[PDB]
Amino acid sequence: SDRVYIHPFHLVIHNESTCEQLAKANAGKPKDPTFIPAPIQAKTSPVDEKALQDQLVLVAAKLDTEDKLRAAMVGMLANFLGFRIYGMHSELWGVVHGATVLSPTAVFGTLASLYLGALDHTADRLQAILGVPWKDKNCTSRLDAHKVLSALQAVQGLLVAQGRADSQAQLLLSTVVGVFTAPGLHLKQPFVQGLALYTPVVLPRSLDFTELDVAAEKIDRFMQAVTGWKTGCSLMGASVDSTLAFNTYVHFQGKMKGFSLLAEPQEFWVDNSTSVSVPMLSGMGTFQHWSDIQDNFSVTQVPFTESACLLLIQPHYASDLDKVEGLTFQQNSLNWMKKLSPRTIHLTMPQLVLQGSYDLQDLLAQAELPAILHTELNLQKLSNDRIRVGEVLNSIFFELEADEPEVLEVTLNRPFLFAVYDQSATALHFLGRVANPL
Repeated sequence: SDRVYIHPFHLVIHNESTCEQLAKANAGKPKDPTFIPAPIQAKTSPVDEKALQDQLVLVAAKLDTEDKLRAAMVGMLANFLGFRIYGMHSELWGVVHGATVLSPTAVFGTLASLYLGALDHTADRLQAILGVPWKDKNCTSRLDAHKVLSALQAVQGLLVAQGRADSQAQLLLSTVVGVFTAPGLHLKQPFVQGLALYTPVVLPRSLDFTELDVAAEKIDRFMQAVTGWKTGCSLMGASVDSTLAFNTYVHFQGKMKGFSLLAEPQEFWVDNSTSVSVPMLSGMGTFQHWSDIQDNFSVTQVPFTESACLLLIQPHYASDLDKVEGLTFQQNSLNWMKKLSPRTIHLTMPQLVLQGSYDLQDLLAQAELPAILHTELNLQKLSNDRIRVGEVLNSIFFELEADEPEVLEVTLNRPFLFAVYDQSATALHFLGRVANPL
């Protein structure tokens, strides 16, 4: 049958036949096997990043044509959630931790993973927050987490692809989900298998939250040891009386062929008066670029196998970004910006190597007000014992690199906007602003 009214997102929701299996397991007779995670003092081996991406490309390879549409679908949901989140109205950067850049796909995922640990009401709220509407309070109408999570795994493999390239594409996307519970918090098994679908690197490990100072310093010492990249602090703004700490950690590598790091700095102006000593990346090549004269716009790119594309949004005047940048989180327009007009361009931009943390509960509020919904009792499917979340953090480590008759000298001397986007998963993995490198 076909009942895809209300919303067109028919792939991410539950099916009756899939719910018939859930109906069998719905009985109370099978009790789930909980487990306490070990302390972080335990010697945990670091993440083999090669081994990770080689597994993600396999996931992308061994993937149905139906799954590709699902990956595209969950991509758009992540897009719309990111544009929804701009309902803060230029307060997104107000969450001032590290460089101003957020990951719509990571946000969606971290939010979708909390959905696993959610009963009625709480799951029924996150359902909406994620973006998929519902009706009737039925099983058929409810969002499927296991599908959404493994679909969102796919979108990562779709980004780091190099299908026609074959050789090392040079772009990397690591995503390690820390789930730090309190001492004696027996977190459930099937939830953790759900997280496994979203990312292979799922690291649940216990911690003493009564001492926030001691927890925060050790939580950084653990992750930076396990991951191998400096994250912009951790456990910031977490309460003393807390237990759970669901922190997603992402790392983006983005090598651009036909580029080189300069020993001599060109310097930049964060504003007309002030100047900053900063590195650069010169670029020679015929890319696609077209400037909208209606709202005064201009955007160039430096594709990663077309599939993935780094779009650099340049404000034509560069006087008022907040107004122009608003049109870079504007619903269907940012995606439909796709004239594909090629031109000879001399690309010139600062060398980007910055961290960035942001708590989802601070990132989302009022319109969705999850901060309240998070400290609400209803979780269960994750929480055996009492859960009171201190922070649900998304930390990114965005990194750009180089591999050695007429033109357009496109320099980014003043602040600009950017966003990496995947065509194959119709999903923008990152969006951010650059005031100054520091």
